[PDB]
Amino acid sequence: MRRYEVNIVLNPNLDQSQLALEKEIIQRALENYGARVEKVEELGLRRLAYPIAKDPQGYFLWYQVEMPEDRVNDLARELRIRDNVRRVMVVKSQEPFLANA
Amino acid sequence: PITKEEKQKVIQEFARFPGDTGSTEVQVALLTLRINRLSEHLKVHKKDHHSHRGLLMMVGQRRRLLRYLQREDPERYRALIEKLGIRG
Amino acid sequence: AVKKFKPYTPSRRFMTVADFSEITKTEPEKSLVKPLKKTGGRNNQGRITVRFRGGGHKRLYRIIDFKRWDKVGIPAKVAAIEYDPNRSARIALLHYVDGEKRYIIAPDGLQVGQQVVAGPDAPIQVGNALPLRFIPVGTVVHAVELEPKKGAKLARAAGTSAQIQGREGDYVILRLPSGELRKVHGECYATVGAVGNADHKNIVLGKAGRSRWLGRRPHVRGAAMNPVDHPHGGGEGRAPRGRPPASPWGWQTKGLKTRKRRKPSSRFIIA
Amino acid sequence: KRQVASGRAYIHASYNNTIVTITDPDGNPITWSSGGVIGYKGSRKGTPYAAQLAALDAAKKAMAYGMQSVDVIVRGTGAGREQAIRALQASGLQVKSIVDDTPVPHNGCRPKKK
Amino acid sequence: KAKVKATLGEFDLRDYRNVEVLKRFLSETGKILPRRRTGLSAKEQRILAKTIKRARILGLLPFTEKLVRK
RNA sequence: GGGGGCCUAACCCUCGGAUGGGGGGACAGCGCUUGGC
RNA sequence: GUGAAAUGCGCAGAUACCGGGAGGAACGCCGAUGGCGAAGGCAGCCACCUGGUCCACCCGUGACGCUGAGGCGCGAAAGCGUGGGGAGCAAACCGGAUUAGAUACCCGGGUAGUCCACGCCCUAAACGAUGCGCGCUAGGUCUCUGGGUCUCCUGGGGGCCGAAGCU
Ligand SMILES: [Mg+2]
Ligand SMILES: [Mg+2]
Ligand SMILES: [Mg+2]
Ligand SMILES: [Mg+2]
Ligand SMILES: [Mg+2]
Ligand SMILES: [Mg+2]
Ligand SMILES: [Mg+2]
Ligand SMILES: [Mg+2]
Ligand SMILES: [Mg+2]
Ligand SMILES: [Mg+2]
Ligand SMILES: [Mg+2]
Ligand SMILES: [Mg+2]
Ligand SMILES: [Mg+2]
Ligand SMILES: [Mg+2]
Ligand SMILES: [Mg+2]
Ligand SMILES: [Mg+2]
Ligand SMILES: [Mg+2]
Ligand SMILES: [Mg+2]
Ligand SMILES: [Mg+2]
Ligand SMILES: [Mg+2]
Ligand SMILES: [Mg+2]
Ligand SMILES: [Mg+2]
Ligand SMILES: [Mg+2]
Ligand SMILES: [Mg+2]
Ligand SMILES: [Mg+2]
Ligand SMILES: [Mg+2]
Ligand SMILES: [Mg+2]
Ligand SMILES: [Mg+2]
Ligand SMILES: [Mg+2]
Ligand SMILES: [Mg+2]
Ligand SMILES: [Mg+2]
Ligand SMILES: [Mg+2]
Ligand SMILES: [Mg+2]
Ligand SMILES: [Mg+2]
Ligand SMILES: [Mg+2]
Ligand SMILES: [Mg+2]
Ligand SMILES: [Mg+2]
Ligand SMILES: [Mg+2]
Ligand SMILES: [Mg+2]
Ligand SMILES: [Mg+2]
Ligand SMILES: [Mg+2]
Ligand SMILES: [Mg+2]
Ligand SMILES: [Mg+2]
Ligand SMILES: [Mg+2]
Ligand SMILES: [Mg+2]
Ligand SMILES: [Mg+2]
Ligand SMILES: [Mg+2]
Ligand SMILES: [Mg+2]
Ligand SMILES: [Mg+2]
Ligand SMILES: [Mg+2]
Ligand SMILES: [Mg+2]
Ligand SMILES: [Mg+2]
Ligand SMILES: [Mg+2]
Ligand SMILES: [Mg+2]
Ligand SMILES: [Mg+2]
Ligand SMILES: [Mg+2]
Ligand SMILES: [Mg+2]
Ligand SMILES: [Mg+2]
Ligand SMILES: [Mg+2]
Ligand SMILES: [Mg+2]
Ligand SMILES: [Mg+2]
Ligand SMILES: [Mg+2]
Ligand SMILES: [Mg+2]
Ligand SMILES: [Mg+2]
Ligand SMILES: [Mg+2]
Ligand SMILES: [Mg+2]
Ligand SMILES: [Mg+2]
Ligand SMILES: [Mg+2]
Ligand SMILES: [Mg+2]
Ligand SMILES: [Mg+2]
Ligand SMILES: [Mg+2]
Ligand SMILES: [Mg+2]
Ligand SMILES: [Mg+2]
Ligand SMILES: [Mg+2]
Ligand SMILES: [Mg+2]
Ligand SMILES: [Mg+2]
Repeated sequence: MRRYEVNIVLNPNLDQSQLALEKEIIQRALENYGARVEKVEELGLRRLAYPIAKDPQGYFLWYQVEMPEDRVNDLARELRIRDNVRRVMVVKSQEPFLANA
Repeated sequence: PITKEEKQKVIQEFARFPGDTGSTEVQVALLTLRINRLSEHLKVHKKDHHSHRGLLMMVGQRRRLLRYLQREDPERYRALIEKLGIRG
Repeated sequence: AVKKFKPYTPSRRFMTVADFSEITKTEPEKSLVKPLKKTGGRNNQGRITVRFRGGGHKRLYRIIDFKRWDKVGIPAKVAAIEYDPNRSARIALLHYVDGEKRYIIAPDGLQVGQQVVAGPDAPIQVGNALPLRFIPVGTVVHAVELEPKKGAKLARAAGTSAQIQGREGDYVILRLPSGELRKVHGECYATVGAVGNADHKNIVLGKAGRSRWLGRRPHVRGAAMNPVDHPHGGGEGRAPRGRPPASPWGWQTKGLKTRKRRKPSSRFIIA
Repeated sequence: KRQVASGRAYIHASYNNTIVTITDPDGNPITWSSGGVIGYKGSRKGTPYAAQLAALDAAKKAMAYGMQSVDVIVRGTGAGREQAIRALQASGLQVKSIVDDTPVPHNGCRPKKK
Repeated sequence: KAKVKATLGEFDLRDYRNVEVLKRFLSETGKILPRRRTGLSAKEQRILAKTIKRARILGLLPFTEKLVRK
């Protein structure tokens, strides 16, 4: 088991109802891969530096989890399958290295 | 990689006495595990050559040690080599 | 991958035969509603209409499920991968939980004990078939229908496959094994994955005899004939084409399109 | 196509000839010119003076349709680089802005023998 | 002349999310600013760039903003 | 009258009988007539 | 497009501009006198599997070491085999120009190849032109990386100047 920071970015122009629907798939899949969650953050829509999928905006997420390091790749595969998912990105969790402290 | 626990299953099992973490018996066992790990890895990553050098080095290191143990005492050898099952 | 032979005889030094590793310890075919009679080297008048045929080994016909939509949602275990003398691909005898049994063209990766199924519901797990309009754009796929409800007809040869290029209305773009870009309908079913036994293209018949077992008679050159028989005839000593290369029936045969012009099927293609 | 006040000007300047093209806010061209259009042929086409004249001509032809405001966009390195721009100053068009959008790869395609 | 580091307090330079922090290292072109302008350490500059790039992928940072007035 | 697009019901293909469903579609096929290879 | 040209492309609408789509290959800024590797060599980002290396604690085995003919393994680019892939570039090849000539330097075209899978090939200015290991013999300065309460001490790398000495 290892700690990760699963980012996800979704289509902003979708309704808030289907937004919940895609969020549902995120959860089930998460569980199917034993991705027991933790401190989650959902910063909503934000300003994109470049049009991702012809769309100037995008809905953001961000998690933190423990799960078998083996099925972490398989997971990212399962996430991207949705059309309204624009940018999955798992990352190794890392203690805050800081400067100017 | 090998789990911190997985190492103890070995160390605790091969030490001649509590707190022993350096006896030839142990080092050999400790290599043997690490060796077979790499072995099984290269068994799928045929292209990974650099790592294969590691294996040669590690196999060599083990090879020397067994000379030494078989040298100063054939008893622990015929036994240890048998437990880990090698030379064939 | 491919079995070779030591040259203990000529024409045995070169011939390679396929390995049947995938063939799941199953010699006999599914005798059930599966095998069937078969025959015949020329048309319904007595006349030959396809030169150089016949003499092949005897063969039973394995019935293949090409529609696979008459059992929507009903899952099935992949009981076996069998040999099939009627196609380049290997087939998969699957036992439906329904209790029914059927043959499907066994794709690459598929192996016994898969929970394969077909329906709009189905996952994008390989072996599963579902209407094109549901398969994610990009997925390689095989055994595709051309029009809805008319069974598979595309990509069925060993190791063949077509890819989904995108959508547009009720149609989906495919790139056929040929390389053709085409708008196929959305409701047209297509089983996910690529066709099994891709090593096929690499066998080497080796001897003239091996071609005979495949029902292929020897094939004689136009040049080896007389003007009476063939355009290239008149072989007054190994002679060059009288110009320009032509069929036994007199039509040119080196670059000379034969597809019909005002075919309706036309506007659904892209070269 | 139609008559418009606001617009944009593209400056293509290579070491071998400079060329400008005026376009409406959408991007769709209205008029253009270059060292050849002016009359120069061959090596002269790369001249800053040539580039000047072409800029004025393209501007001149543009003001005819109704052009007045124009965001300037440059792509190149040619001698008529800023020169084409200096000519858009005195053009008679309101130089609303100036930007370098010269394309440049993040290292991908192998270049010619140079 | 304006060491980017001294222009802001304590910050986790591994965080690939705080735009206003990282953005102050990207210049008027998107070019990841040199260590001759950020003044950071060897290691600092590195783990920095990595986290910058991480951001540019989520769309939190530009790859190249066109050169403005000149 | 020409050109572009859509439609369905002729006409064609197909679907565990269908008086119907799906696909193509005023095209294609076929009739008479025109010139050509 | 060049020194200037011409071949070339363009009214069958090219170059220049915008939008939409397919595809291959390589990774700008960071980036450097930088890092890693036994060498060949290695660069966007992400995760998985894995080799080596360094510092600290002074806990463990107790000379178990060094070198190494043969043997085995790796080994840039080009090249070869079967089958993929082929955007850019590009030997050969074609044309333009140059020249006394110009199978070349320059220009317009252009195919293997460059990319992927697997199998061979085994060469090089494979250069530090410096075989490996261990101890010994002033220092000054720049840089990389680690430990210690830290204008300095202590390890391991990457440079420059230079004691003695060698040449
Ligand atoms: Mg070694
Ligand atoms: Mg003794
Ligand atoms: Mg052995
Ligand atoms: Mg042995
Ligand atoms: Mg034996
Ligand atoms: Mg054995
Ligand atoms: Mg034996
Ligand atoms: Mg029967
Ligand atoms: Mg028949
Ligand atoms: Mg069953
Ligand atoms: Mg013949
Ligand atoms: Mg004859
Ligand atoms: Mg006859
Ligand atoms: Mg003839
Ligand atoms: Mg004849
Ligand atoms: Mg003759
Ligand atoms: Mg003849
Ligand atoms: Mg021919
Ligand atoms: Mg014909
Ligand atoms: Mg001149
Ligand atoms: Mg009228
Ligand atoms: Mg009228
Ligand atoms: Mg209708
Ligand atoms: Mg209809
Ligand atoms: Mg009917
Ligand atoms: Mg209808
Ligand atoms: Mg209809
Ligand atoms: Mg008609
Ligand atoms: Mg007719
Ligand atoms: Mg005719
Ligand atoms: Mg003719
Ligand atoms: Mg035309
Ligand atoms: Mg046009
Ligand atoms: Mg261009
Ligand atoms: Mg475009
Ligand atoms: Mg589109
Ligand atoms: Mg292509
Ligand atoms: Mg692409
Ligand atoms: Mg270097
Ligand atoms: Mg090294
Ligand atoms: Mg070198
Ligand atoms: Mg490299
Ligand atoms: Mg890499
Ligand atoms: Mg480099
Ligand atoms: Mg210390
Ligand atoms: Mg002790
Ligand atoms: Mg001791
Ligand atoms: Mg000891
Ligand atoms: Mg002792
Ligand atoms: Mg040797
Ligand atoms: Mg090569
Ligand atoms: Mg080819
Ligand atoms: Mg090839
Ligand atoms: Mg070229
Ligand atoms: Mg050339
Ligand atoms: Mg040629
Ligand atoms: Mg001559
Ligand atoms: Mg020549
Ligand atoms: Mg010549
Ligand atoms: Mg010659
Ligand atoms: Mg030449
Ligand atoms: Mg010369
Ligand atoms: Mg080519
Ligand atoms: Mg050759
Ligand atoms: Mg090639
Ligand atoms: Mg390549
Ligand atoms: Mg590839
Ligand atoms: Mg060999
Ligand atoms: Mg080599
Ligand atoms: Mg060198
Ligand atoms: Mg040395
Ligand atoms: Mg230390
Ligand atoms: Mg101080
Ligand atoms: Mg020290
Ligand atoms: Mg270093
Ligand atoms: Mg040092």
